[PDB]
Amino acid sequence: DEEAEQKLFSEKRVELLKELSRKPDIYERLASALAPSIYEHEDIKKGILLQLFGGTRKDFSHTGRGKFRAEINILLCGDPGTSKSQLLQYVYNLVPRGQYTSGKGSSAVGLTAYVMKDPETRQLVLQTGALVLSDNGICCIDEFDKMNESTRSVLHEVMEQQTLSIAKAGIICQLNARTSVLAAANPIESQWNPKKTTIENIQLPHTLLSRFDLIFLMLDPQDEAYDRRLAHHLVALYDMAVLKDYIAYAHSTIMPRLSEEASQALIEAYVDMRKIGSSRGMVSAYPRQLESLIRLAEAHAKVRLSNKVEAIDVEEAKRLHREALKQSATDPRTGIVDI
DNA sequence: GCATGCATGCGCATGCATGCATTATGCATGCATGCGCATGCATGC
Repeated sequence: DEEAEQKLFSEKRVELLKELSRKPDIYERLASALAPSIYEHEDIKKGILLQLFGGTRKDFSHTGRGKFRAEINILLCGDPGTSKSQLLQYVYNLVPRGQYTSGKGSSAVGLTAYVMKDPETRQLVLQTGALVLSDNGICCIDEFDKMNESTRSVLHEVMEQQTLSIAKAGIICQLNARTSVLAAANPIESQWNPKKTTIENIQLPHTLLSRFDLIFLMLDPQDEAYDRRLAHHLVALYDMAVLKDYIAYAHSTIMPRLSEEASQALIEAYVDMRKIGSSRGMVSAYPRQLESLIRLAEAHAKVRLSNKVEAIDVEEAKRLHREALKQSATDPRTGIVDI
């Protein structure tokens, strides 16, 4: 509501933020300022920040293609003994229009919309569910494995078309569900067994997996430095307004666009990804990953307060995509992660 | 003693306060049950 009005009278703050944006490390600083009480996992926080900024909402109605998903969906797969749940809680508590669902607790009709009748008046034909209330917001799904196929059928259309179609007795309608999904998942054995491959560990259909922009495979390296740092931080546990204003300004004042250099970099990244993901055992690549790269590049361009996407943004997006899946350490011909 | 006056007396009409006779039809509410819906339990393979 406030973004659609010219209430940025604070020219002092505008100048301060525009000067901050020109500093080189501000990106990392934002990743540092997103969560003070959270650990060394900077890549996860960077991904969440890029999710917050979001891609450009282009208009393609004249093309006839339909709506194009401009938002970011992220998945975190790992053992229960990690901090993904705390990240979901923080994102729920930080962003307005946030919703949180957990496992089998929700049903297919609980999402989207359901038929009702008023207890005070005669009728109220339809009532919105969890996903529609999350329109233009964030939905955090936990225990994604336990969800039945009936709800995943709904998620299939929600995650791509940004719309819902409901056809029941005397009720035919289309609704907008422009949400962004943060999903959490566990290994089938509740352990990341290294003998089994990544796909066998996750056990999800490839159609559902392909739509996630970023996948974070949380793994335990058992490094001594990690143990010391985490122990010291956790025992020692015993400007937000500036960040808010900067995020709002960037989110409401700049439209990213890219030149031919970014185009060719994206095409090269796509063919390289297809070459790498061809081998069985690892998660294969699909054309939607190209669009995911485009969205991440546009978000990174928004971070720098730039209307022009540079090759730096595309390279950073490629770096994040490569590092999230741990494809560097993973054995390309056996599908087993190594250290 | 007879002639006259006359206060008493009786029967049928109207006027006026009380009293007497008359009298089914239309609309609303709770019990029984169909029809659409979502959850949930049980049963295979």
